[PDB]
Amino acid sequence: MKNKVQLITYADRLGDGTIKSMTDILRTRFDGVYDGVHILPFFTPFDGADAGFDPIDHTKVDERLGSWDDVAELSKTHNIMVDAIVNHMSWESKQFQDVLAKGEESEYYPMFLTMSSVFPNGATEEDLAGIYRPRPGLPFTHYKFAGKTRLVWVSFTPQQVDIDTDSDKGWEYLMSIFDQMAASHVSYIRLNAVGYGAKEAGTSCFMTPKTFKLISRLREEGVKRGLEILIEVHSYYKKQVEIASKVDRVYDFALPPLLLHALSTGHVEPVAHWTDIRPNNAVTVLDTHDGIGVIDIGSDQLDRSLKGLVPDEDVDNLVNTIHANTHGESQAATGAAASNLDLYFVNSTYYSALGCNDQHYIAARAVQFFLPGVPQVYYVGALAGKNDMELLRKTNNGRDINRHYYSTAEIDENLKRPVVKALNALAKFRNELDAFDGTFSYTTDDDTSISFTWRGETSQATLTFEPKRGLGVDNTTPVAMLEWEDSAGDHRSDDLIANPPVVA
Ligand SMILES: OC[C@H]1O[C@H](Oc2cc(O)cc(/C=C/c3ccc(O)cc3)c2)[C@H](O)[C@@H](O)[C@@H]1O
Repeated sequence: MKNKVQLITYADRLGDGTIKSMTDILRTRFDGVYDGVHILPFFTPFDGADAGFDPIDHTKVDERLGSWDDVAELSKTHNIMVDAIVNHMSWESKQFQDVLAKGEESEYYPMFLTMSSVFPNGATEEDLAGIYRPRPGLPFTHYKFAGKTRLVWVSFTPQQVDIDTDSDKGWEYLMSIFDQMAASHVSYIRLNAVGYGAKEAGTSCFMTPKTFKLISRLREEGVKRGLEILIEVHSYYKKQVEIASKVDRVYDFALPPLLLHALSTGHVEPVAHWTDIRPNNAVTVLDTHDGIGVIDIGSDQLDRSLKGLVPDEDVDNLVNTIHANTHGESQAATGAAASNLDLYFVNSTYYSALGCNDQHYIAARAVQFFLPGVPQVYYVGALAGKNDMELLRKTNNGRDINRHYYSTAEIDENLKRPVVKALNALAKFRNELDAFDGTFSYTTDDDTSISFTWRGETSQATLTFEPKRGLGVDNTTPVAMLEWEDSAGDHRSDDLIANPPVVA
């Protein structure tokens, strides 16, 4: 993966509402800022219950958004990342409807997992209770195979039936997806829900040896087609390290909340610890298309004795801090859970989670860019967007607080703001200075300061982070200082908003 900043966006929520418009925005307004882009699911349909992640036909671009030729066109100027939903598919797919019609006579019967698929001999209460769950309840629902009531395996909504990733038909399906991506010049694949894609009795059916075997298989097929695979998993952080040593790339989901903690308390010891131990084959983010993950720093939710990177009280305090900084906006969008340790994500734009403090936000982005890994910027964050309460009240979908629809006009108006221009200049600095292609190091004081240094063949840079200097949501004191050396000698910026860095 190129070591350049990428954009995460919906095709229809950035510009006029099409892949062509999104491409035009990227090329005309973010040249040199975002040299790659992760296009969120744009298949048929993109506007269902789960904003494109519940496709009926994963292989056809929604004709309202564009075509695969548009993806091919975009690939000529940007590296493209796309999702591959490998664990399940719509119960409204033609295949599953065929299984409902013909049952075991269906050509696609072996393609879908049932309880009997995994437990041909019966299952114990321990067998079923031990399955790792993103949603409450057992992963089964009732469907009728031509007349016969069957329990279909469903890791998520009952409308998303899980496929047998080990069957010939299922694998054929996955490889059809891979063949289209490969045919439209996509570079990177984000394997959605891949950790659940392998089922085996007596195990958690989540990131087991079988799951890793599946991932490696998909990897070989990808490289055979020129597609690199990215793994997405929200889990207890130690499991994240473990998984990261076994795959090409994972997300760094701990950093966003770690930076919220640092900027709200001034403590940097957790950030230094995570820096020391984190997996470096990472994609770094602050905001995503989902809510802010708190489980990723995370007392283990199956065994609360394995403590996270901060005490549980600091986790509760983090959630409450987002609530306070947003003056209750996130409370309206987050479902209450009777205890903040039970929470999975907190629905708020990152900029809003910081109380819209420009200095804090630009500092967070700087840290993100200085840690090993490819940085991604979510489009809302690319425009320093606030919580969209109108859309939330319209749809009652919590996550929509962080999924504002930006018209071209709105984009151009927000591009005049100093913090946005500071982020653009910062991403240019991160994309153009070759120091970041060299070697990484860092120093720490005890709890006040931490300095990340990259040294390269023709440049060097050190970012010093000291949140202790600028406490307060209304604070305007810079909390990040930057020194770097390029063609023009040594340079220093003590305010990344007022004095964004420019490489010679
Ligand atoms: O399609 C369903 C969703 O898939 C992805 O989200 C995931 C993908 C995944 O592999 C695991 C999870 C985990 C949920 C979860 C985890 C731990 C827990 O304790 C409770 C719940 C979420 C997309 O990004 C999201 O937009 C989409 O809606």
